[PDB]
Formats: sequence, structure tokens, C-alpha cells
Amino acid sequence: GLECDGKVNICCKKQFFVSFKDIGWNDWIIAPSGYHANYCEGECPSTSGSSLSFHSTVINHYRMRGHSPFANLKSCCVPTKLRPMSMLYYDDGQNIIKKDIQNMIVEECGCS
Amino acid sequence: TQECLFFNANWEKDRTNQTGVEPCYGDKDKRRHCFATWKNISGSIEIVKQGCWLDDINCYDRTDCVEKKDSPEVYFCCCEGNMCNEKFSYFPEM
Ligand SMILES: *[C@@H]1O[C@H](CO)[C@@H](O)[C@H](O)[C@H]1NC(C)=O
Ligand SMILES: *[C@@H]1O[C@H](CO)[C@@H](O)[C@H](O)[C@H]1NC(C)=O
Repeated sequence: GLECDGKVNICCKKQFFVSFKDIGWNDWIIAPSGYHANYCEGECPSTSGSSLSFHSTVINHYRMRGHSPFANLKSCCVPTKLRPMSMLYYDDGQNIIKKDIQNMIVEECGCS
Repeated sequence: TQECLFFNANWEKDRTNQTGVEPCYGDKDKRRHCFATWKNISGSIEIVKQGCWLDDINCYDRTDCVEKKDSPEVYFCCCEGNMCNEKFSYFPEM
């Protein structure tokens, strides 16, 4: 999708950094100390991504053909593609754990 | 053609392998890394874990696995390159 470049309030991915120190999570998160989570922002006029999913494509096909109530639904900037990310943190029994947590970083933003 | 040294000190509890070579898998156009985490009680090093690490900029362009943080309780390490976690070092950035 698109990255936010200001002025234009279209659905774009605005960068955002999360510091575990800030939210008080560094006491149980050994690495990393923070990461680029990002989020989606922007108005959606009349599925508005670049590479959607099968479901969004089928419904979008019904939208671009006039079949309602799809022409009576909201469109909102939401994450379309989500990336995993590695983390080294502490278990509930103070055990060092490494996991490839899913749905960690927003990569693409589209309109629902 | 990308792999990292694998070691899990908690092999018994987790009921997984203790050593071996882990192949690194990552999305296209996304980098791959190796990581190493150990303890350094008064000079005697005790490795905790070693293996593959997902795409992380903090690991970009680093053929050496070094811990640049100042005196942590658990030392961490990440790098780019096959078996780059084979060895690790400590060089705090002041
Ligand atoms: C774990 O170890 C067993 C025995 O050496 C081996 O057969 C298996 O492939 C290993 N699995 C991984 C993921 O390394
Ligand atoms: C920590 O380990 C490194 C080698 O990785 C070593 O150079 C350093 O002296 C160790 N720290 C202490 C306090 O001995």
C-alpha cells in the first residue's frame, strides 16, 4: 500500500515506534528494547489496497458491480498485511523464552 | 543456503533438541539473522540460547555477533551471516 507523506489524508501506513521501556515492559523483555509497530490512518472514499485477500477480492468484486449493501458500508484504514517478529522475554517462571510472535508489525494498510 | 547454530539450554523442560543447526526461513526480500543469548557471571560464560532470528534492523549489516549494551543481566547477540552466531563477543558502546 501507501506510506504517509502528509497533506493527503488517504489510507496510508504511519510509522510508529514502541519502546518497551516506556510502557514498562523492559523488565520482562530482554530483546529487543523496542520495535516499529506502526498503524494505519486516513480517510477512505469510494477493499482499497494493492494486494488484497481472496475474501476481500470476492466482496470487492460484488462492490464494483453495484450489488448492495456493499455500497452502504463503511470503509476504514485497517492493516492488511502483518509481519511476525522475534522476541527474547521472560516466562511466567522467569524462564528465558524466544518466540516468533505473529501479527507484530503492520506492513500494509488498506480500506475495509 | 542460510542456517544458524542452534542451542537450547532449556532442552529438557521444553522437550526439544539441545544442539544442531537451524535453517533460517524468512519472507522474500526480508533479511535473515542468527542470535545468541548468554550469561557472563564474573567471566565464566554460560550460553542460554542460540538460533535463527527474524528480520530485525538491529541485526542488519553485522557479520560479527557482538553485545554493545552496558553490563546487562542477560547478554543478547544478533547478526547477519551463516553461522554468524558461532562466536560472540562483548564490546559495550559508551
Ligand atoms: C532434533 O534431533 C533429532 C535427533 O538428532 C533429529 O532427528 C531432528 O531432525 C532434530 N530436529 C531439529 C528441528 O533440529
Ligand atoms: C563477557 O564475555 C566476553 C566475551 O564474550 C568477555 O570479553 C568479557 O570479559 C565478559 N565479561 C566479564 C565481566 O568478564
